Amino acid sequence: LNRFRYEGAGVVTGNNLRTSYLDLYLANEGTTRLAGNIGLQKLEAVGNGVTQINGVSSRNLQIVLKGDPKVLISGFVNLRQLDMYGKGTLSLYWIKSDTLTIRAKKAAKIQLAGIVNRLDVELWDFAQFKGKYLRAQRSFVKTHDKSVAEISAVNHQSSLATDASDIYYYNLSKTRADFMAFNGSVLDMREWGQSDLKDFDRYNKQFP
Amino acid sequence: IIYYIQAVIPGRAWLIGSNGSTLTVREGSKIPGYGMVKLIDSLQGRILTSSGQVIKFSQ
Amino acid sequence: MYVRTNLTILSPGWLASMTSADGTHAYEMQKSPVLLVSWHGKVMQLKVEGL
Amino acid sequence: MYVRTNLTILSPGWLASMTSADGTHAYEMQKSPVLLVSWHGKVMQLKVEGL
Amino acid sequence: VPKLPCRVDGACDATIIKMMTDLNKKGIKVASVGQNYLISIPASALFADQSPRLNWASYSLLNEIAAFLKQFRKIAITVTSYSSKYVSVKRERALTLARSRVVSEYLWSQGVDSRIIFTQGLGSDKPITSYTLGGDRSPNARVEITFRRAV
Amino acid sequence: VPKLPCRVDGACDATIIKMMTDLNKKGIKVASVGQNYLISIPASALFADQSPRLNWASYSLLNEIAAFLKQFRKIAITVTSYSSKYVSVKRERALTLARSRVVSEYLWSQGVDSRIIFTQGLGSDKPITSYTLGGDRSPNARVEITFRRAV
Amino acid sequence: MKFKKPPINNPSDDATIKLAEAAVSVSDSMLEMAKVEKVITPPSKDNTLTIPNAYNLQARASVDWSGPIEELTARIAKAAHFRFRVLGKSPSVPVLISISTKDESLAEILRDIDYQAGKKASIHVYPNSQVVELRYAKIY
Amino acid sequence: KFKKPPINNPSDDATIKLAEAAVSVSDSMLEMAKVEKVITPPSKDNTLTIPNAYNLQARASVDWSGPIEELTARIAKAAHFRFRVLGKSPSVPVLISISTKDESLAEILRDIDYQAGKKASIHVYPNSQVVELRYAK
Amino acid sequence: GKSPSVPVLISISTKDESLAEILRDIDYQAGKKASIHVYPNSQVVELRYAKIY
Amino acid sequence: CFHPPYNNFQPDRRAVKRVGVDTGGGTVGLVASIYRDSKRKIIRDLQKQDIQYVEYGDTRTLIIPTDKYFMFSSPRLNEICYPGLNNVIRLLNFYPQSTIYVAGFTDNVGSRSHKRKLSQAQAETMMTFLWANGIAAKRLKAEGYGDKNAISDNAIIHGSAQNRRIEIQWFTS
Amino acid sequence: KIIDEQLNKQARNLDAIYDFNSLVLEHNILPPVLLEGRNTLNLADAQSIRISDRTYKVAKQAHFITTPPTWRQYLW
Repeated sequence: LNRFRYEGAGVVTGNNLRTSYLDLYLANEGTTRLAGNIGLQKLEAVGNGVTQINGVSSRNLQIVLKGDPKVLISGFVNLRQLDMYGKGTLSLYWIKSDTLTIRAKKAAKIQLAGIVNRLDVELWDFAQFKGKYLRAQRSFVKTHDKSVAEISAVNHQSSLATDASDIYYYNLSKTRADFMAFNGSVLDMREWGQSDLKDFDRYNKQFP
Repeated sequence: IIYYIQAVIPGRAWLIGSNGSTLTVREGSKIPGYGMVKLIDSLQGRILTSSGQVIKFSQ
Repeated sequence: MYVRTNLTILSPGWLASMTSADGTHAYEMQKSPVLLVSWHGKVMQLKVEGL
Repeated sequence: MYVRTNLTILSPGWLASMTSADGTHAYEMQKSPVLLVSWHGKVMQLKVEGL
Repeated sequence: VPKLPCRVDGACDATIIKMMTDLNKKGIKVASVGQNYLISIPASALFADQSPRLNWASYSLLNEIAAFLKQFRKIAITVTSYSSKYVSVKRERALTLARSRVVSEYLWSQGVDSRIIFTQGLGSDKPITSYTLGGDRSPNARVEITFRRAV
Repeated sequence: VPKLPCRVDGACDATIIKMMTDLNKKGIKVASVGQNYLISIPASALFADQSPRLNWASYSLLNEIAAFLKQFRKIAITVTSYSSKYVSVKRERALTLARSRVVSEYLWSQGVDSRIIFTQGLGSDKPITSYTLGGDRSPNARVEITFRRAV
Repeated sequence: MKFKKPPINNPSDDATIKLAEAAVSVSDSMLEMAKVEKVITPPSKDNTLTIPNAYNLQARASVDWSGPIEELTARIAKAAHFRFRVLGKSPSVPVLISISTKDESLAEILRDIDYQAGKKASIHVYPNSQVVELRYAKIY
Repeated sequence: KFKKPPINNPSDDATIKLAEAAVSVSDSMLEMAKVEKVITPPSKDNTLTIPNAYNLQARASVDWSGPIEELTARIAKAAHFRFRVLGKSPSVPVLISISTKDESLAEILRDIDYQAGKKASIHVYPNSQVVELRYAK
Repeated sequence: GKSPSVPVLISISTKDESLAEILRDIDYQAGKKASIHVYPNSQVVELRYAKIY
Repeated sequence: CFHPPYNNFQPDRRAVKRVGVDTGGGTVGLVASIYRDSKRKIIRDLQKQDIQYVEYGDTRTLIIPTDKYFMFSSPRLNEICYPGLNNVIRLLNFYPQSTIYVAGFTDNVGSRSHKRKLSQAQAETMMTFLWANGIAAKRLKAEGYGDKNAISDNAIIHGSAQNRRIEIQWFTS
Repeated sequence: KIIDEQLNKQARNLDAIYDFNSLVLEHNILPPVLLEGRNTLNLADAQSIRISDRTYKVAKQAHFITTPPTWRQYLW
């Protein structure tokens, strides 16, 4: 119950599996629905697949993809690192981890939500990353040309944009630090109508 | 006994009590000390229950 | 000293004050060479001789 | 002689003394041209003119 | 009269007219009607492309117009910014608000005398030209400073 | 005012500068930050091999040290002795304490206008260099003299 | 080889030095009395229920005013495009407010104005009707 | 190319200390005022509401000082409303003074009740088209 | 205790002994107006004034 | 060709401009370049600026005056000191393995919590600025202390100007 | 002349620190003046020593004003 590999137009739908760790390899339309309380660490998808996993009870994970799969995962894990150099799309429910390191190169659309102490984001081009519904104490953001980033840091925020890129801070953290090199843009993008929205202080004030 | 939000998805919310007890809550359920959850607003950090209480983040 | 203006007087501490319908102010105060006035959110000094 | 300082005085013997909330001292004594104080365990003399 | 200044502090109306002429030949809209005054500057000489980064060479022109505004006597100034339509409404509103905030803060750092500086931005709410084919090069992207002359 | 002193007795900041430059050319480290100054001397210029004893040539160096040390109104002088890891903890602690005691007694014998001398030795508990190949030739085996300038 | 230390300022003034050396003790005394009044005072509420924020109140300003109240809040309301309202009788002695701030929003500018009013004056707002309502307090 | 620093910069240590001291004492005074000020809850703050009758939206200019009685009565006549008073007028009449150029009768009556305070109250009935003055004994 | 308005004055001029003997000489010259205690496991050095008047 | 606002965080070119204006002798230009970008020349330039450099043991520290290099009571860094900041990055390029500690201190006057907050903000701003010049975040740690260890007396004016400062330490291995 | 120029050079911060206006009591009353004292010792003569720990003394009684004062009439 530790090995799972499927290639070549495979549709697997199942639930109610208890395990400690199993390794998954998927390719060529693995229509994979897994609705058990499944703990795992290593998943690989070659490309052109859709996968729904409902229920994850594990405490370590390290996934890296190459083609374009589409995954929706319910549960929580300590995600360690993530790299993408293709056509990556990703959505995740909950993460209560410690440190995150995200690298995106070619084309990326990532929606994550959870609680992280400290994270680093590197976006090169055509990367839309959301930190909506995701809170951090230490935020480090490096954005290059044509990148889109959402950051919801709580305590300390640090960001640099090179050119032609958009950064939106959805919450005022206790410490703010932003820089723009050529045409990078850092903006608040808030409703301006919240009945109990806090204002700036002496320490939080920065002037772009 | 009091509760505070951790992270709000559209449809479900994460709660932590005063004792450290965790909770994942749907749009409609039952919570002791607050009653029945009536609306999950994910645009702002507010959720309203049947008893008339709104959960914010601690500071 | 008797004085008429439409400003606010600050320095000496006056004894009696009157105000018109139109906000014109009159003060009875002591003799003094100079006056302090809040004009429009600005602080100003006034010089009076002939005491 | 009325003196205000925060040091400590040794020689003549003051008639009265007062200490602030921060510890500044004030001493009441007789007339003398000289004084003898202590700085940090080190003795020092002190000169008073214009008696 | 030895103790009373005959004029206001270090002023020259010939210099006022001369600097107005230089700004008008430079390409800055100067408006004087009644006793109220308006100054309009295109944003393409001010910022980067859709971004609140300030060009270093523009600090000289900002210093010069700050000297001109110091040369008058006033009470309150409204400064606003307008732009094109790029992604949203809120993005444009926040961009104009931030740009107005930055230029107002630098102006207050400069030695202009005032009691009130009012900051707001709208983005692409109030158009000024039917022709809108340009981007940041389009002249409807602008900054405006309005005031009424004191006394 | 001619009856009053003009400066401190025997004080010349040019002479202080000159002897400080000479000492840093000699290689004894002089550090200045705020009002607390540090003087670092390698033990090889003063003591013999694992020795609580000095050569005769060290007295001229300590004499010029005292000549510089007259030039400050201070209160407390702290002297720490650090050594190389040789036999135990006991031998290093005792040797460092003996070296600090000897230099403290000669320093008090010289007429430095001080109030208190605090001496201690630590052996090799806190070095300042990971490169620990040498014996008494090691740079971290040294004597450090710290004080705070007082007004 | 020539030795330096970092802070190299302009030549100072003894008068400024003496004013500073008074000011530090004044600030210390004010600080300790503030903390003991804070600990002896049980606070109840904040002014958010009295005056919330609203949209179009997010426009900001920086001010340095040292006079009466009425002209200042009139300029505030005309920026706000809100209708003015005044309640109570004007006092003989003017209520004098001096605020020297730096780039704050309209809502909290008005909020700390109402805090520095004291017992004499009070501010209410109504965003549903866009009404700013000042009220003198009926004393004596 | 060029840019000046702010002109009144604290370029001296004494000036620096003065500015930060001013910041500290102003912040402490703000704290003292914030813990000092007593406010009222907006749930049960006693003030006149807006009865929003259609005849109550007229505008006028009125300057008047003196007793509330005939002022309220002639205001009610201008509003075509019946008027009544329950309570006793004491030995000292309750005296106010209104000097306004353009505001409506609703907020006029609201300010009237505000200056009345504890002594008397104004109630509006738009069902039975009446306005009444209630004294307090 | 509290320091009396008359100060306590101590003259010490010694040479090169341990801090224990230093403090013992200190309390001996203090005498009947002040005293010294040391709690070593608590690492506390303490003086106490005389409870008189 | 250069931009004073940090050159858009780009690794600066100076030697090509030097050899161009010296060829407009190339050998004299390059020996002048190696004389002008040498480490002792860099420290001499930092000495011409108001920055203190201390090298003792294997540790090296830099001392920055906040009043000289900042707007008053602000996390906003002053921009006029950009030759000093570019020289700071040029010197910091020489230690690509050592971890960096950065800390900040102020004077005594004010709320203790407030001055600790201001020091924390100042330290985080400085460490963010050097993080923007291509240094990995694993080598960093920031700290805003209060006034718990002062190199100068606070009650004296010039010492009070001295003690409020930014310290930067680094190890070697 | 020099010290008057230097005094008025920083006029706004003086009003910032000497906020009499916040200190004015609620009925347009200047609050009174109190003086503290600690560790009082008096030697009147021989056979006589009188000590106290702390003391307080009123200097100026509270009274009305029309305007709160400023630093100018104390300092200019």
